[PDB]
Amino acid sequence: SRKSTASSLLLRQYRELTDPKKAIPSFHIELEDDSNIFTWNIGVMVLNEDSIYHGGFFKAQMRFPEDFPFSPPQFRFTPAIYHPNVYRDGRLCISILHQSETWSPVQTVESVLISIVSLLEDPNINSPANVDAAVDYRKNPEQYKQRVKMEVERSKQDIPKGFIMP
Ligand SMILES: [Zn+2]
Ligand SMILES: [Zn+2]
Ligand SMILES: [Zn+2]
Ligand SMILES: [Zn+2]
Repeated sequence: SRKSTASSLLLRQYRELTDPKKAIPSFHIELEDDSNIFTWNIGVMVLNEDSIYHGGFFKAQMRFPEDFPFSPPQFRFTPAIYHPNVYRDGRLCISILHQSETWSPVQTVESVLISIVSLLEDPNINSPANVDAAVDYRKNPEQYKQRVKMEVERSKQDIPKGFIMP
């Protein structure tokens, strides 16, 4: 009921983010089991040539509550990546997904995803989920860069067969 309303709202956004003319090339969107509208498997791409993340295909899972959009989704990198705002188990800590800028019911999946790729490139080192990565980011940029490069290379193993990287 609230679940029914949430599922219709999520389907509308899913269709926008997967319709050939509305899709955003940075984000490859699928549903869990090709049918669960409340759990999306997302491939995050960093199209900015400047980024140490460029060329990766970072798999993640976005889980939506049954009262969406009145509560935020959760977002987990699968596998975890080395980033100041990513917990060791892959959970992303980002202000737009905190209740109650924090989450609001006018936020969309598109706005969250945009915020996430922005945070990849510009981490919040003042509120770090991974203090090791936060320290490396500012004090050991070459160490940080080499760790991210390794993870970029690892991530290419998750590019689905047939998928055409943007
Ligand atoms: Zn796909
Ligand atoms: Zn390129
Ligand atoms: Zn948090
Ligand atoms: Zn270190």
